[PDB]
Amino acid sequence: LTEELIKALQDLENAGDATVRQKIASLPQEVQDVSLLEKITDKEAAERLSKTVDEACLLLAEYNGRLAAELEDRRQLARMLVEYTQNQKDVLSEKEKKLEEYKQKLARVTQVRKELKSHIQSLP
Amino acid sequence: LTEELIKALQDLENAASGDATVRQKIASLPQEVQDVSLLEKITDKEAAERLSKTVDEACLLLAEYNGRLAAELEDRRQLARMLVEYTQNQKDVLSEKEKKLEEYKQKLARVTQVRKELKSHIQSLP
Repeated sequence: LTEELIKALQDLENAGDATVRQKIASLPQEVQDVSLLEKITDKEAAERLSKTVDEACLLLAEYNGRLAAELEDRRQLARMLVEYTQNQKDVLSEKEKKLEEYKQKLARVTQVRKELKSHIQSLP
Repeated sequence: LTEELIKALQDLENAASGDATVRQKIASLPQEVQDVSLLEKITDKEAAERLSKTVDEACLLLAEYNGRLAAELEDRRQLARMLVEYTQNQKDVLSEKEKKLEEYKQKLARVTQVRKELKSHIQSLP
């Protein structure tokens, strides 16, 4: 459970992103603004933009998939954290109860130690 | 933050085996170290001295364990706080990332619109 929660936290940390984002950011506005198509008046220009558009579709699809998967991992971690927190609360209150019991036990043993110091004087 | 939460979880985990073992040692103490009404059964000094040695060991074991356990409760309350804080931070990060994904889905939909329209525009060209 603890081992599982650690693996999840490490994985998420290790899942580059910034590089793919920068690649997408560097796309020119002509790939996403259909009002600019009127500037295309020959097939050479159309073909240049078409290549750029194709790359953009691949980059965004790959990246959107990656991001969506990370959200899923985060929702899963969130569920694991809530469950682990509820279990720790229960363990904590159990241990609080136990510490009181052991303090009482030590006080009884101390009472025996004290009373034995006196009892031993009455013996041969 | 994540690195800190991991260190805390590992540390706390490491204590637990040592804990159960010390608790078993305390459980094996005999009734005579904790029940003063039974002292009446001690009728010579040799028996008294044997019990006195055992009682001293018990006092040391319980005192050391009670100090250990109190420190562990502190560590657990701290971990509990760290978990609540980390959970709240993950909720915030999650909603930020949800927003960003919507923006990139919208961007892809625009690019798809351009692609479609360019395929058609190309047919009108010489």
